Amino acid sequence: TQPFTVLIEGNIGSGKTTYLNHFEKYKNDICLLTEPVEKWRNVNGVNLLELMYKDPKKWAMPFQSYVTLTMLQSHTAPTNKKLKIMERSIFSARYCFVENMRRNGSLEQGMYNTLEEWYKFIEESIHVQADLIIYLRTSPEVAYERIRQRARSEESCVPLKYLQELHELHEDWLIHQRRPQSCKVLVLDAD
Amino acid sequence: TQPFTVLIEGNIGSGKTTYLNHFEKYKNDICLLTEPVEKWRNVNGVNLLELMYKDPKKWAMPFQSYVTLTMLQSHTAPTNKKLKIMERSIFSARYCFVENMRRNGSLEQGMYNTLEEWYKFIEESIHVQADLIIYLRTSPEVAYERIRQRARSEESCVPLKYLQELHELHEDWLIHQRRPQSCKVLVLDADLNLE
Ligand SMILES: Nc1ccn([C@H]2C[C@H](O)[C@@H](CO)O2)c(=O)n1
Ligand SMILES: Nc1ccn([C@H]2C[C@H](O)[C@@H](CO)O2)c(=O)n1
Repeated sequence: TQPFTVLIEGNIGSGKTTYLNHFEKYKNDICLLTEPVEKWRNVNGVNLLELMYKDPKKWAMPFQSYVTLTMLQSHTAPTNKKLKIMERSIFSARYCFVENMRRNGSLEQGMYNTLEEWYKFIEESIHVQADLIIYLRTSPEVAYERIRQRARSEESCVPLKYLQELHELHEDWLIHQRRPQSCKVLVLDAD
Repeated sequence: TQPFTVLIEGNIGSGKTTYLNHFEKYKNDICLLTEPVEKWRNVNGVNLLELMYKDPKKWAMPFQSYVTLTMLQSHTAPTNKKLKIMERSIFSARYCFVENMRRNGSLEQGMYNTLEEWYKFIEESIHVQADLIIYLRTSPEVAYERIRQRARSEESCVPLKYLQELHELHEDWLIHQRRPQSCKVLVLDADLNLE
C-alpha cells in the first residue's frame, strides 16, 4: 500500500528539480522520489540516457523500457511516511515521451507496441498510486532556456522542436481532456 | 495462487508440441499452457518473431522483452486445476535465449542489461511457481532436422551453430551447472522419434 501520492509533471527544463528541492528540508515527513536519472546514467555501467540522446532510433527502446521499470519501482516502493511526491511518472513516460518517440520515428511500430503491451499488463495488475498531479506548465522557449543554463551532458542537443512536441503532448494529456475523479491536476505557471 | 507447476524445456525442434499433445486428454485436471508464439507473430499487427530472426541486432531486445511479458502472463494466469504444465518459462528465456543473443553479439550491453534488470525486478516482486522441469534433451543435429522438416517461416535461416549454442546453454542450465536448491529435473531422450 501507498500513502497520498503527488506526481510532479512537466517538460524538460520546467523547473521540476528546483521546485522539489524545496521539499527536501521536509524529507522527514514526506517521501521524496526524484527521477532516477542516476540509475539511467548508470545501468550496470552503461549510460542509457546518453546513448538514447546520441542515437534515438537505436536506444529509445531499451531506454524507455528501463524508464518504465525504474518508475514502476518508484511507484511501488513502500514507505512509512504519509505523503509521497514523485518527479514524473509512468503516465508521462507513456503518454508523452514514448508517444513522442513513436511520432518522430525513433520507435519502430513493433517497439512501440511492445512497450504498450507492458503498460497494459502493469495497469491490469500493479495498481499505481496517483492522487494529485501538479503540472508545471511552461512554454518551450522558457524550457529551452533552463536546459541551456544547466549544462547537462546528455541534454546538450535537444532541439526546440523536440520540446514543443513534448509540450503539446503534456497539454493534450493534462489539460484538453477530462480527468478521472481518482486524480486531480494542479496547473502552475512556471515561467 | 499457483498449483504444482511443470515447465517443459528444450531446444528449438525438440518436439515440445508433439509431447505436449499427449497431455490434451488430461485437460480436465491439468492446466496446459502452450508457448504464446502466435502472440509473438501478432503484436497488434507486427510479427516480432520474424523481425527478430531477420535482424536480431535491432529486434532481439524488443522480442525478448515481449517474451518475458507473455511468459510472465502465463506464469501468473488464473486456474482452477491442481496441476499446471507450461511450455517454456521466463527461466529458459533469461538463461538460454537472452544469453545466446548476448554471446552471439545481437544484444549490446545496455540492452542485455535492461533485460536483466527486468528479470531481477520480476522475481523480487512476483514469485514464479516451478516445482519440476522436464527437459526434452536432443542433439543439435536432430533438433536441426525437426526445424528443417517443420519448415516454419521465421526459422527458415536458423543455422546449426545457432542450435548448437542453445543446446550448450540448456545443457549448462539443466544439467552441469545444476544445484541442489534444484527445481527437480527429469531428462527425457527427445532424440527418440516419438517416445
Ligand atoms: N520517459 C522519459 C523521462 C525522462 N526523459 C528524459 C528527459 C530529460 O532529458 C531527463 C529528465 O530531466 O530525462 C526521457 O527521455 N524519457
Ligand atoms: N525466449 C525465447 C523463446 C522462444 N524463442 C523462439 C524459438 C522458436 O523459434 C520460437 C518458439 O517455438 O520462438 C526465442 O527466440 N526466444
